[PDB]
Amino acid sequence: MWFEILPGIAVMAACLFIPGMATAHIHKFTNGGKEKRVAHFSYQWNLMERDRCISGVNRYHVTKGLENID
Amino acid sequence: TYKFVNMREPSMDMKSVTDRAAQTLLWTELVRGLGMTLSYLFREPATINYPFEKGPLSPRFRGEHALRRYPSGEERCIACKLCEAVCPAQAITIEAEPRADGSRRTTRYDIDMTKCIYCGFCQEACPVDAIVEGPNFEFSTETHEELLYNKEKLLNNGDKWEAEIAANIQADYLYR
Amino acid sequence: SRGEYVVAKLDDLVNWARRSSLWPMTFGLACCAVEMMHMAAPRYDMDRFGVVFRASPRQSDVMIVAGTLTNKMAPALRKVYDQMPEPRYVVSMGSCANGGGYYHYSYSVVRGCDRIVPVDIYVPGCPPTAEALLYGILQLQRKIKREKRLRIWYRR
Amino acid sequence: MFMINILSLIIPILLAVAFLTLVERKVLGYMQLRKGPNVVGPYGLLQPIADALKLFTKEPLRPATSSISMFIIAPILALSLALTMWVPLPMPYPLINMNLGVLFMLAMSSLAVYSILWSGWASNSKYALIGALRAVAQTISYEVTLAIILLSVLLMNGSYTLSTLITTQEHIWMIFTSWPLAMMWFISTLAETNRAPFDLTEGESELVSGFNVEYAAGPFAMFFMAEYANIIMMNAFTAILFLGASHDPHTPELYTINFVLKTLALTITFLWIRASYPRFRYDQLMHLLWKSFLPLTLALCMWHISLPIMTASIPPQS
Amino acid sequence: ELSGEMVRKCDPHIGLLHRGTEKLIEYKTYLQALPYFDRLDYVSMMCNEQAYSLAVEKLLNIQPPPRAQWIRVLFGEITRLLNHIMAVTTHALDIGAMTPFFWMFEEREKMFEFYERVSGARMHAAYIRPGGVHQDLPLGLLDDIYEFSKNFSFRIDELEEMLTNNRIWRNRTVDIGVVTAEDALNYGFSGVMLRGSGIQWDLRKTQPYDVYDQVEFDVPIGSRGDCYDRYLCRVEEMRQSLRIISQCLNKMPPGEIKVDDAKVSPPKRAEMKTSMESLIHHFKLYTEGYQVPPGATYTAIEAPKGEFGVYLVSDGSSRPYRCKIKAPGFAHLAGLDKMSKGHMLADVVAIIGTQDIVFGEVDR
Amino acid sequence: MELVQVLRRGLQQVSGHGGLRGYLRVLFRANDVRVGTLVGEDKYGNKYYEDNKQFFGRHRWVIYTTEMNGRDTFWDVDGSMVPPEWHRWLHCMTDDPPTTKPPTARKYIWTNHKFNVSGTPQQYVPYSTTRKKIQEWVPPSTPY
Amino acid sequence: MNIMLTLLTNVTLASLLVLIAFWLPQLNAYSEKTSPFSMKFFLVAITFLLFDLEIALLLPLPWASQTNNLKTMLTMALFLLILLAASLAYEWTQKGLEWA
Ligand code: SF4
Ligand code: SF4
Repeated sequence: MWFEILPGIAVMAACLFIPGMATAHIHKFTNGGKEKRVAHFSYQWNLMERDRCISGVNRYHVTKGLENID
Repeated sequence: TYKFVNMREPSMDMKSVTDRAAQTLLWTELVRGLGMTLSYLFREPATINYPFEKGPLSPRFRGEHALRRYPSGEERCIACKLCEAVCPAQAITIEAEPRADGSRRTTRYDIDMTKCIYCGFCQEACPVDAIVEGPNFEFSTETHEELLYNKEKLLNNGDKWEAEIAANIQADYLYR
Repeated sequence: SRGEYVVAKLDDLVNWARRSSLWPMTFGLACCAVEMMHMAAPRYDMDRFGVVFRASPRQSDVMIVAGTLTNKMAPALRKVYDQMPEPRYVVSMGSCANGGGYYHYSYSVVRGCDRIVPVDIYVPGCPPTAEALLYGILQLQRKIKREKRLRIWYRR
Repeated sequence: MFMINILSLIIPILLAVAFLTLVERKVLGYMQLRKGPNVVGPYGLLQPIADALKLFTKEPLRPATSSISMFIIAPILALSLALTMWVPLPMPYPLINMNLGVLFMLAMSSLAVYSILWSGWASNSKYALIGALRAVAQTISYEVTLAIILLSVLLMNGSYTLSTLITTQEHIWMIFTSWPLAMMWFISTLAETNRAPFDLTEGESELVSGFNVEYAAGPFAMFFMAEYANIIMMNAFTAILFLGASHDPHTPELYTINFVLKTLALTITFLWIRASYPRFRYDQLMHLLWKSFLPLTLALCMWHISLPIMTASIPPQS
Repeated sequence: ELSGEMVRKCDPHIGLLHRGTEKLIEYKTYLQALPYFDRLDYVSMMCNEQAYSLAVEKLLNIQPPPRAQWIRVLFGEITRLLNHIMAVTTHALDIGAMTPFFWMFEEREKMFEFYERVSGARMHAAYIRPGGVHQDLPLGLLDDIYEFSKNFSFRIDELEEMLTNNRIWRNRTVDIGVVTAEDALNYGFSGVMLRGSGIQWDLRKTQPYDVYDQVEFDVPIGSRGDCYDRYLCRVEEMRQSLRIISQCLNKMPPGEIKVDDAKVSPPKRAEMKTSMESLIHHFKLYTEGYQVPPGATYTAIEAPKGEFGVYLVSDGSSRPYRCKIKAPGFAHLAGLDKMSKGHMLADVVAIIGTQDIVFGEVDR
Repeated sequence: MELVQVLRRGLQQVSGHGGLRGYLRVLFRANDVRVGTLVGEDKYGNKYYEDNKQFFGRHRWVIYTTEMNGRDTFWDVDGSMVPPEWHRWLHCMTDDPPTTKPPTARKYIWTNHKFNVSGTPQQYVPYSTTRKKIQEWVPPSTPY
Repeated sequence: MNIMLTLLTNVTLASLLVLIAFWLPQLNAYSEKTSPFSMKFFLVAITFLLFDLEIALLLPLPWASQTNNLKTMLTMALFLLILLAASLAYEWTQKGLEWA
């Protein structure tokens, strides 16, 4: 009956779910377990560039904390 | 004696005007139609699982013609040609000669299923219940020539379907 | 041979694709169109089998000649058949379309649609019951299943 | 890995389109007391494969004989733009994060009409050319309201950035704020996607097949895929714009599930509408937009400009 | 001829389904000629059979038995329900509704089952014949008809819910195909086409043919003469047909189903097999047929698509000399051009739908 | 709740068809996984089931045999495979199954039902059943 | 480079499908198959253009709401919207909106 429609909807649901989960996890993998930083304004990009210089491995997601000080 | 469809005047009171304005702006009637379709979605479908499930038929069904025999095995048809006369599409061609036993039998009985209209005549005319449209309906063919039946084909159909045909005639012979 | 095996499996695949998705064209001249619609009706719904009515001859795969084919209508029927892409199959429904039926001796009736276009499956009846039409369509599907196009190509 | 992300966006969307076809068929059947395709595979799951293979193996007719370059570009443009419009959508993190992704999607939708425009013309037929013209008018007519309604609702977002829509609707759906705009926007999506009751373009009952009457086998399949991909994408845009979803930053899966379910609901609504209502007459279609909708959209745009000022609810720009 | 989407000139070309029916009738006996009338209007077969039966009976000066007449009126109303279902649902399909098609075609399948039970043919049966009806109703059929009719009202109500008050549906039909009452009368329109314009004429009341004088029903009358009013009339006529069906179910008489005259109606099988007179008459009836007294008549009935008439002239032989069929769709398709003026293509589709035209009737 | 009951009924359907393998078998062959009372089985192997609870038109159904008349019918099944005795029960022409009410036994009746043979070497070929009408003169064999 | 990559990939994929659908199935062996009125209603299209211009003029409004002279901004925004409404009303009343 009407439940027979459900399997196609479920396959479509999985297919639609795949890209969002893929994007989230790819961002996590590329940005070191943190969300990809969002730079909608030049100040945020300047912060990202400063982090890249500070990291020393030329990767912004690498974060240097109080340990680098003194 | 007569009824007026339409011919109704809407009320002009503020409540009725507000209701109709709501219907126009808020799409109420469209929502009602949508709800009807939704209910039909949740209703059980009427499809039968052909070929595993077959549509109902009555004993008087008119399908593939089938020449029948007597219980002794002698072919019932007695070359009366009454069927050829009533045939409204002249799909029946009958030729007869006295057979060796001396009985009046048909040397040729051809029913062109490509010209026949499945009227049910002949079945109601044959004085000896010879040609009787059988219950079979799924006898489609891949070539035109297969549908030009011969007396041998009709007798084979009768032999094949006699078990059902006799029962159907028994069911309906009192109504006739 | 391995090549024969690959060819046979590919032909099975293409035949299955063609028979599963049979798109008849919305072509009904006379009474048998009513029984055709009843086949499309919920009881014997053709869409379960992959049979979907598509108006465009260019987007259609099977032509069901449901009705009496008159001399005036015959050239149009031939034209619509020709504009239909291949593989194309023709199913003749009704005594009128098969051989002229009730109007076989009419001056204005083509005595069978086989004279105008080739016919693959003939569905007897006047009108053929919708179940008979569905049976004819399934017989056409089996006929497609038996096709050996790629096998014959490999054998040459 | 960015190419991997592109493929992950593209291929599943195409598979979703393929199975959306089956879903449509079964839903329409059940609302018509019928059963959808079920012979081909368990519960009909293999029907789209059969349909695609049958289409591809079918004869490639082409009596266009005019600007074959255009006759080939039109399917390419349609499919490419349908795939591209999915890119900026945040689900919840967008593939490409644009400050103006909304205007990007509007521009891509406007461009996608050229696919119908060229296909019908390069076909060089009667129904094809006139049907293509009717298409231009339809999409063009509703593009106006689409933009106005979109601007009116984003006045609360504070930007054209799609991602911030999640933040704006964190506490409540924007449908509660702008349901009249939501209704008009939904009808607008229906018109833009050329779906019933506005399926005038193809318009099988009136025009044999419309702009795709001279397109067969694969190019017709690409037009079908573009159409259905546009349907899913527009419903996803509706879901993001109005039916916002909770997003936990640490677990994006919850938002992704909620968003996918809402988009599925809206697509099922599209099929439901296709089943219920008959088709609007070409003339009535335009009458409903320029004379009936366009006004109310202007009034609501004035209101949605005025409300943040008089309620001191101007959203933050960033 | 279309300027833009406006129809400047609408010219109907017919004969694509002309099968020379009237010519072929001359070469057949009356009983052989009966099956053609089933084919003439495929949606309303039994009504055409009844019209031909009335013509041959009137020329024959023979009267059908009362039970045959009540069976005829019952199946005439069943046929009217079928025809209206097809007309309203296919009109809706052509303008894009599409769902009521399947909804009501399930009921059509059930009514076809009733046809099959009486005659053995789902459609194009030979049930109604000169002199009455071929076979009596199989036991248990009437109660099944009761079961069907008691629920058909909900189905037609659901159809109204889908279409009657829908804004789109009204916009497609509220004022298209307007016909003046005098223009409708002059152009030869009949049935709803007349009643939609507001003229009050139903042959079932004005000139009752079989037992319609003994049944109570209301003729639906429209007020603006448009497609929407015709839609309303068709739906109401269906409701009144359901009422007539209830009445006929309640008061079906007992007795014979064909005239007790073996020179016109064939004798019963047992009688033809046991009595010499019955066999002689059976032989002559199924070979030569019954001679009709010479004369001519035009007998008209309120067929579901309008007035259906047969101008039957007899030369005293067993085969009619001339048989002219008046198809209600002929005049409607003729006036299609007048109706279409000032309208667009889609409106032309709607007008074609409103004139319930079956081209078997038009072409003959 | 009734939903749990429906799920358990689905599990009962899985069990009743002989397990998961039989469930998949009937699902792929017939597209229907209902379990019904087995009324009987013809000689050819077709099994006939009845479920009066289902609405009219689905209360009776047949599972076609995998092999009939030397043809593999696991996937290719046809309506003609139904023998005439069970045909009337299947198509609702009678309410009594052939097992309950056997058909009358006659010598001429076929003992093995043949399905539609079109497209096969067994296909019927039309031919005239009458002998030559005009007989020609036979010339004499002597030179003169 | 990300947006350029996306554009390239999508275009190439669609064009690849068009190739596999215009040439790949064209190999399959077959045989021979043989084989405007001046729209004055285009005025609607022209009016769309002049309305699309106002559409463009209205897009900056979300950032326009961030100014300190909100009074002037609101007055000018409503001025543009009222002029658009006046244009629509004029075309409506002068039967200029003669669609189809
Ligand atoms: S059913 Fe066919 S064969 Fe029999 S009398 Fe009628 S037309 Fe002739
Ligand atoms: S075969 Fe019978 S039902 Fe079919 S078109 Fe001819 S007369 Fe009509």
